[PDB]
Amino acid sequence: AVGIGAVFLGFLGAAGSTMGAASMTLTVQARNLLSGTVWGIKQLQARVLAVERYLRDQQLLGIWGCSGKLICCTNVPWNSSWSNRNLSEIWDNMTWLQWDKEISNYTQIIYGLLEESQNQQEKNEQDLLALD
Amino acid sequence: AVGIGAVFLGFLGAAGSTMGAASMTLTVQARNLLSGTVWGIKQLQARVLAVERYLRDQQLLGIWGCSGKLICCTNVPWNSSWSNRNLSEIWDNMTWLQWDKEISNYTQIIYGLLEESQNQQEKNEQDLLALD
Amino acid sequence: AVGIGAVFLGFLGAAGSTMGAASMTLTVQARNLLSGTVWGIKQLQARVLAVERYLRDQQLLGIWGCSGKLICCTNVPWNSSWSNRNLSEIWDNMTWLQWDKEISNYTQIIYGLLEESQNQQEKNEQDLLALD
Amino acid sequence: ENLWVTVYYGVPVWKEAKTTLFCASDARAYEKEVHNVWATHACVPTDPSPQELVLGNVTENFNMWKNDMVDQMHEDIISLWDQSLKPCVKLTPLCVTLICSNATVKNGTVEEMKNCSFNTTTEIRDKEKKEYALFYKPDIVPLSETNNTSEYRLINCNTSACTQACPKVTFEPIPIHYCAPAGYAILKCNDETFNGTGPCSNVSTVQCTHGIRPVVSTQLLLNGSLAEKEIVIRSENLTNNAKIIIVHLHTPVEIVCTRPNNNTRKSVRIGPGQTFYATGDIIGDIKQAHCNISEEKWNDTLQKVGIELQKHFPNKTIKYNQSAGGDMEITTHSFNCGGEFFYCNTSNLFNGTYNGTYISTNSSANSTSTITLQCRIKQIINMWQGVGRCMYAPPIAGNITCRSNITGLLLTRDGGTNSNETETFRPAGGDMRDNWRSELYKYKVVKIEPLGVAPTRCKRRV
Amino acid sequence: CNTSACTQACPKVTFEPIPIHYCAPAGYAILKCNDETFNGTGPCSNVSTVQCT
Amino acid sequence: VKNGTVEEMKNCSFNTTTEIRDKEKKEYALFYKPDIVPLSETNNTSEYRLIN
Ligand SMILES: *[C@@H]1O[C@H](CO)[C@@H](O[C@@H]2O[C@H](CO)[C@@H](O[C@@H]3O[C@H](CO)[C@@H](O)[C@H](O)[C@@H]3O)[C@H](O)[C@H]2NC(C)=O)[C@H](O)[C@H]1NC(C)=O
Repeated sequence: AVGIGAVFLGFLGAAGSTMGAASMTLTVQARNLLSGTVWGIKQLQARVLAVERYLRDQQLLGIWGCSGKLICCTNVPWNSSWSNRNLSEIWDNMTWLQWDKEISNYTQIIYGLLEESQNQQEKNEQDLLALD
Repeated sequence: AVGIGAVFLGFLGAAGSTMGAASMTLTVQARNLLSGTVWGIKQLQARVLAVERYLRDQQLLGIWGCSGKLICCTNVPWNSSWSNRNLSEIWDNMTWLQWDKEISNYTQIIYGLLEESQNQQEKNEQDLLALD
Repeated sequence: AVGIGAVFLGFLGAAGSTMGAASMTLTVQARNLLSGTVWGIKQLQARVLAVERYLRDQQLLGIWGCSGKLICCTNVPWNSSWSNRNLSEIWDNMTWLQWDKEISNYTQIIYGLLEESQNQQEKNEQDLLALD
Repeated sequence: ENLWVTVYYGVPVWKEAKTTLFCASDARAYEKEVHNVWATHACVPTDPSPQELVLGNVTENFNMWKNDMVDQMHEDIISLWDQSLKPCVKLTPLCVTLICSNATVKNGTVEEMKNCSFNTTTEIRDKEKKEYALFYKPDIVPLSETNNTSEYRLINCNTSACTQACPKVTFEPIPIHYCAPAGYAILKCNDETFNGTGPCSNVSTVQCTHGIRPVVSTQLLLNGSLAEKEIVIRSENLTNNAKIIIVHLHTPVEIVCTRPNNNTRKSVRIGPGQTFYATGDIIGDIKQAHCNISEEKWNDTLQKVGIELQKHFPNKTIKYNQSAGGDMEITTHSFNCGGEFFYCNTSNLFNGTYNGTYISTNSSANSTSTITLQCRIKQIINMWQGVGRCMYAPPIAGNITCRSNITGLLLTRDGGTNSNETETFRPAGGDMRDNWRSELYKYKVVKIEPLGVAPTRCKRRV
Repeated sequence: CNTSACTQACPKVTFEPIPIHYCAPAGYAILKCNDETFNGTGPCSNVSTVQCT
Repeated sequence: VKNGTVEEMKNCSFNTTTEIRDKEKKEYALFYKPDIVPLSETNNTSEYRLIN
């Protein structure tokens, strides 16, 4: 089963396979993102690219409000025009590599909808805690 | 309303306005803090310094115990001598830019009080979970 | 008491003392992990090392599933062969500097067990939220 | 009840490791111009914080001879040095045939120099003029197999050509604070009885080190740090005759050196604008450059180093002997003084002995009675290997003095014979690693391992 | 030659005053005075923000 | 040496600035023919230049 425990799938071993299996073992794609040691100025620049791009990816995952932040649900509706495809088709049949080609046309809107919804939730939760 | 949804206020569009409105749209001041690409050693230092200063600001927000970490309440009481000003005056009338001039005289004490209180809460929560 | 409040133990003041006290004041060992300013290429290489190593330590602590991320419990049982030592002996009598020598032979297995258990918990929690 | 692995972050744990340290210096150096002195430009301003906090319950093993940080400092100094002499004038029109005149003044213990006249390319690059300048004898070599005793060459040009040190930078041993980068820390031994290796059972932690002196000195250690309570001896393995033995003193032995010769700085122009500085006339009487040490204090310090050598060689008296001989820069006490670089014949110092019982200097006949060392001086300096291996130190116009403190000795045990009761030690410490190794003896860098896992009675709520 | 050695400008580079935008690094911003009446010092009571000049 | 399929080189003698910067000596070294070009329009078949 995909719940290997002693997961060994390297950098990208979940690629190509069905999204139902790739939903597990996300950590190997996340854990590996930082590595390397120094040579000169050029590969020092290469080293900073990993750091800065990773922290950018964490900015996006942070202002969207994830808790246990490598999977989190959201309150923004899936406007069906974004996929117009069945849930079972997306998760069981398709793969993440192919799914990138579908949603990538529309990501920049979702990346702000999640932001504003999370900020709304933050203020509302502070208000509820004050009322409590 | 300040709940724009498609927020467009750039780097600092909430500056000057009342703190009641600037309490929302905090994300644009937070999202924009990483960017740029390389020219030589001199500006590569600028690129690295932005990342380091951000991570420092995250150290402070992390050891203080914020969950949903761009707004979080704390258990440290507001010793009134820090402001001696009404809550409604602070939030409705004043602005963040002006509020900096008030609290900045005393920030270094709060930055340790939150630290020790959060660590106290961490141990107490582990103890309660053990007793449960 | 170790709940000093105005904690002043510098970088490492808890080292050597009993782990019962060093369980408190973890923040000073965590807060101090970023600092320094410019001297050319060599010090810049030193500076990037600090940021990258800190972010690595945050990767490990994040994929393991901690909430309030400087102490967290886990669901992975302590296979007793890792220590074969009493809990009171570990926490009261002994110190962290010595405990490094015991567990360091076996850390790399735990660092993956926590990973897989956390990802399992994430998927199970999403499933439970869906069923709710 | 069952135990589950619980992870702690912010955890005090160490690994001794290699790291790139900062360079830090005091604030008073930063109002000056660029690289005057280098600490103003190539190092960060320091901060006294944090305090020298003490980790009372700790025990940690320290080392000097497997220590990486002394080698890292050596590399830092060499690389900075190449960076410092890069913009200065490259010379190379000085290797023209120097015609050096004889003199009717009687030779002897006066350190007579050679008045050498030579052709230079003036500011008109394709035109020349005759110019004269006085060079010390060690700077000068007879020309070639096409022998003429009146014609000479600089000691370089049998070697990679040499570069003058710009007068805009001065080579004072400015204190340098080395600091571990963020995420690392430095552990400082608090026990004064540390003997070079093994556990210091009482340690302190600092982010920045003492204001280490980057001092250039061969046979004696100049302006260095001092031990808190007792004279100390340090060596990787005293069994070996080849390994250097460092001695570190409780109180300093004052040393004063000087040029009584009153040089005048000549300003020769070499090609496009850049100037070459050289010694002009000796405006004054010719006199011997030398060094001085208070004789009774040196005797006391040497006999006390005798008692400390007896702790490792109990059944023997200690004899001190002349230096090793051979190369001038190795056998002599070479050190920096004000801009000039002295080379002293220390055979007059290391000539006494310890009888196994202290010989009283009290009551003192005259505390200002001095032992004198007569020192050569070089301008062309072959400082190090792989640094470009050359400096021309320009002459500075005055009868200079560099009154300073001795705080350590670099001896070496001679070859044994007959298991003799009096087996001897010679000054032979050549490498400049040992100077900083004698001063960085308290310190080791630790890599923080802030992520530890331990058991306790709690499992994650689900 | 009453001065340090001097160097020719290579014809492969031309010294046109090309426009240069100075930009603050990430985490900093440049505030731009919007009031045309600014006299070199003192408060601009109307300001705009730009990452590049 | 007789020409042919033997790849004979040219024995070139030239003045060098010795260790003494403003003194010179005649020195000889053999260079392959592709490294060597005849001098200039001030033509002399016995005088040559490096191909740089
Ligand atoms: C060049 O040589 C002259 C002597 O020919 C130096 O001047 C003399 O220096 C001595 C230093 O010992 C002065 O004596 C006294 O020294 C004591 C230290 O014990 C100090 O406390 C006194 O206040 C005083 O300075 C002496 O007065 C002075 N002048 C003469 C005429 O002897 C001169 O210092 C040398 N050049 C340089 C740059 O040092």
